[PDB]
Formats: sequence, structure tokens, C-alpha cells
Amino acid sequence: KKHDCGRAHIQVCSEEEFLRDVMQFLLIRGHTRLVPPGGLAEFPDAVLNSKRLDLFNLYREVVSRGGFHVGNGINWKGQVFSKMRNHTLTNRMTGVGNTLKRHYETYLLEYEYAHDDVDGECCLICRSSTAGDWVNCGSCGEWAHFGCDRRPGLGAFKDYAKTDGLEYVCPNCSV
Amino acid sequence: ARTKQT
DNA sequence: TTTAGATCTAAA
DNA sequence: TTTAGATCTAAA
Ligand SMILES: [Zn+2]
Ligand SMILES: [Zn+2]
Ligand SMILES: [Zn+2]
Repeated sequence: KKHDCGRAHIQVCSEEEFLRDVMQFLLIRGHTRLVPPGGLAEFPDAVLNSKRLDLFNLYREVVSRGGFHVGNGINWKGQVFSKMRNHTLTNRMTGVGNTLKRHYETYLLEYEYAHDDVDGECCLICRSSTAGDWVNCGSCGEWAHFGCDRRPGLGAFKDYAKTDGLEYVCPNCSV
Repeated sequence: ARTKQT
């Protein structure tokens, strides 16, 4: 079920250590066509918005939100793509969410299942993992259900979730 | 903010 | 085949 | 309305 590898935990793992572990995993799973000759410098052979696909930040942004299964509960264009080297301020990458999901399926989904990098934190308010809308506190980095924050004056959830949306600070951090 | 919908 | 951009739809 | 995912086109 799990890769042995002994790769560093995802909070402190370097990009090079991560990518070398992805290459080794893809080879042991028999997906030889995904690992070109020329080693790490040539991996992956995929381009997004005219730059080589940035698998490290794609992976970090998805597993920090609960993994690929969260699906369209992740804002791929607005919160995943924006953290990748492939992002540019002005771009016409209108199908980028679909593209990123396809690349994640190709390079990273089996890898995700074979590692222990997915965030499964509970709500800082109610202490459960109930399904629903969540926001990450910009101050402490913990996660809260939007519905568990009953303070007046909060925006609509969609205004937190849209690209470069509202700042969220949880009730425990707020001064 | 960083968000997710589960 | 792969990629960038137009234009559909879904959701809120 | 705005925002983003899916699909299609055309260029490599
Ligand atoms: Zn590994
Ligand atoms: Zn809660
Ligand atoms: Zn906080």
C-alpha cells in the first residue's frame, strides 16, 4: 500500500528530494514512459503555460486540501495554479483546472495513495471532520468549517474561495 | 483565503 | 499527441 | 451577475 522510500515529511521535504522520489515510484509502478532519459533535469516532459510542469507545488496544494478526491472542492485555477511556477499574472489558461486534474491523475494520484501526505486536520472550532466548506486561518494555519464561525461581518464563502479572495483569521487568533 | 469543500 | 485559448455549462 | 470546470479548435 505505501512506498517505503523514507522520504522527508511533506512539510520539510525539498523539491529535489520529492521529485526524485516521484521518479522512483513511477518506475517501480511500471510507468516508464513518464520518466524521460536525462534524469531529474528532464522530468517531467510536460509543459503548462510555456514552462515545465511544476509537480511539487501541484502536489503540495492538493494534498494540503485533503487530496485528489476532494475534486472540484479544490479551486484548481484559483488556488492551485496560482502557487505553481506555471502561473503568470496575465494568462489565458482557461482550461487549466481540467488540465491540472489530468496531470495529477498521470503523475501524482497513485503516488498520493502510496504516501502519507494528505491533510486530515479537524475543525479548530468543533473538533470534527464533518463534510462541508472550510477556510484556512491565515494567522495560525489551522482549518475551520465556515459554518462553525458565527461572527457577524464575515464574507460569503465564495469570496474567500475565489482567487486572491478575502483574508480569513479564525476566532481564536482574532484580536 | 485558502479553502476546501469536502 | 500535446498544448493554449475560445466557448460551452454548472454553481452560487 | 461572477467564477471556474469541461469541451472543443487549431496549432505545433
Ligand atoms: Zn516515496
Ligand atoms: Zn466545525
Ligand atoms: Zn487562527
